[PDB]
Amino acid sequence: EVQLVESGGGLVQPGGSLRLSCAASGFTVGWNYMSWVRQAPGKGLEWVSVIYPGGTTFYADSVKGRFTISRDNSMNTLFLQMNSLRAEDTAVYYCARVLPMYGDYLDYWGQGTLVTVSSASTKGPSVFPLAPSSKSGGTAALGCLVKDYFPEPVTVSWNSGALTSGVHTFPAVLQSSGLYSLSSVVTVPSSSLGTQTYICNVNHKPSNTKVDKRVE
Amino acid sequence: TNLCPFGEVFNATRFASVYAWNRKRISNCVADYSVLYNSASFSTFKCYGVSPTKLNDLCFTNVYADSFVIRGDEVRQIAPGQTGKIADYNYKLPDDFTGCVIAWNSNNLDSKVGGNYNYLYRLFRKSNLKPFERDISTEIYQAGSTPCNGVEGFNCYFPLQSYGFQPTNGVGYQPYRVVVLSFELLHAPATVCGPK
Amino acid sequence: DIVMTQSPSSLSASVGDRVTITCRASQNIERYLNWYQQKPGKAPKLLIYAASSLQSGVPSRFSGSGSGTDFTLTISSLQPEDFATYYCQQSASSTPEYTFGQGTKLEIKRTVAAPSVFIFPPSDEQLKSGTASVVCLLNNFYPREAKVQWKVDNALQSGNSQESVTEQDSKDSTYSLSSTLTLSKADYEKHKVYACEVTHQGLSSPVTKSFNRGE
Repeated sequence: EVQLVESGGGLVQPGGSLRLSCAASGFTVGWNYMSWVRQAPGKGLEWVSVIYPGGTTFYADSVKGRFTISRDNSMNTLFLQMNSLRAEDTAVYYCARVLPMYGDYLDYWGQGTLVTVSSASTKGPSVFPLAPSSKSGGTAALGCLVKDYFPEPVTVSWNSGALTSGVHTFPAVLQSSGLYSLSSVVTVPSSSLGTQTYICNVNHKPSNTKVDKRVE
Repeated sequence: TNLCPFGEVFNATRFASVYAWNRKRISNCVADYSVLYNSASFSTFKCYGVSPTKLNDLCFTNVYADSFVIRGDEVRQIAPGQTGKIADYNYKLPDDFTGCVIAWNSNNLDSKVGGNYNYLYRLFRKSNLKPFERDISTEIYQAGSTPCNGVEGFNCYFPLQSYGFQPTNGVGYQPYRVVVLSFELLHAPATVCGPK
Repeated sequence: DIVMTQSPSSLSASVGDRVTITCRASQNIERYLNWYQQKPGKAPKLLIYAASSLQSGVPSRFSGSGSGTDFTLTISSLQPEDFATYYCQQSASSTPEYTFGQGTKLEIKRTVAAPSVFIFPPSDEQLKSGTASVVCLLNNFYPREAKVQWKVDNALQSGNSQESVTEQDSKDSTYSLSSTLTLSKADYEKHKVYACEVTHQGLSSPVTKSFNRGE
């Protein structure tokens, strides 16, 4: 099996630096064409960089002189070192294996890590229960409100991943505060509110806030 | 009386694939670069170290004519300090390169309807080529952790790819023939000189 | 650098339909064009390489064609999990200068479905922090256009609520909406009844969910 796992993303001050890592399993990064691709929030894909098996590097003109791509073979990991980050560099960054046989195409992608650059501070979220009231029919909704955090993202699972049916975790919205808040709900047969125990696991790793809150 | 065989290299019915680039050693003759210096056929003629003016008044103990075919939009990779799949895994010029890179479009010679897939280039190699190194290996390139045992498949790829020159192609994807004249001289007696 | 323009920029189609997306290049790129699919919050997946060759493990209903400047990605029978954004990407240059189109978002058309409406009063835990957030939930509806009006003692609220919409569910092609109305705890305690009134195509008449502060 093959996979690429990105990490190192988070909050960086304008002009600051950050090193993104992409750990590979299956292919060995040393012998492959590798690339970094970024995607600004809500907009399209933009090529960032590429490294050849022989060590040769290529960079998009947006990022030349500021980003450098490198490799560790022992760790089997790709690295993207970013310096003097600008506001426009805020994006999801994917690593991808590139194949050169029919032009270059990207056959396996990493699953993104979000880089947010702004002059604000990281903030840990407060997670409150959205408890179902008694009359709130045949189905009952319950959830967690994850409020006043920065930056994105926060990861919410239910019963540490054991509950995935009916789960809706909404895109975060930025408040007038400049802080993010977000809702994660799930609907259930209301008999199930006597059966199951419902714990929402919220994790915000820019803060390393990890909260498991059962609701009702 | 003995002239050097520049027609054999330039006017050859074939060129080699870039990964198997051909090299002719040129020894003990008088080479006039007159025909080449002023000629209407070439679309690239860049000289490093030597100036192409003086070419017919300077000399070297040997000269090497390197012949191959690539596509036009990679001809600028045939130059010192450049990078790319051709410069890295097929034909590398040194940084102290003293010589001339000559290139011309050959669409009516090396393209053919339905495509000519006889011209290959190496697209997979563990390390970059050293200057003037030639790699003819055709062993399956291992891209994963499991060995290939000579079988292609996922993460086990044939290291060469055909160009597929078709005459309808754009000019950047058309076949260009390239002759690299390497002027080598040491303190052995100079054996290749010009009309003087 | 070469510009890739995708057409259309958004598209809606029914399960089983034939769907075609076009990619046009500012210059000739021969067949150095690839097609990728990206579902929300997931990694882009390679569908087509070399204009017309299908990546292994991708259903046969995906296929691509074209050459030079114009290319088309077609799905012969659309299915609910194909809701996504599709990108074409060119690899014409010998040196890496890849560019992508700006994506075509493919949404599923389905039957109208009325939302299930729920209301959540502010947590007591948030109320010992001096703030109150009332959440109104619209669950599993279509189309995406829904109307949520907050009323606090029948007074329409404006500017103190925000809404978030999920992307189309990959099984039943529905949407869901979360609306948060935030007040000071002081101005929370000033009123009695809080209601969210939802208007949607699938609802005969607006549906209001209400609660009284402190039950």
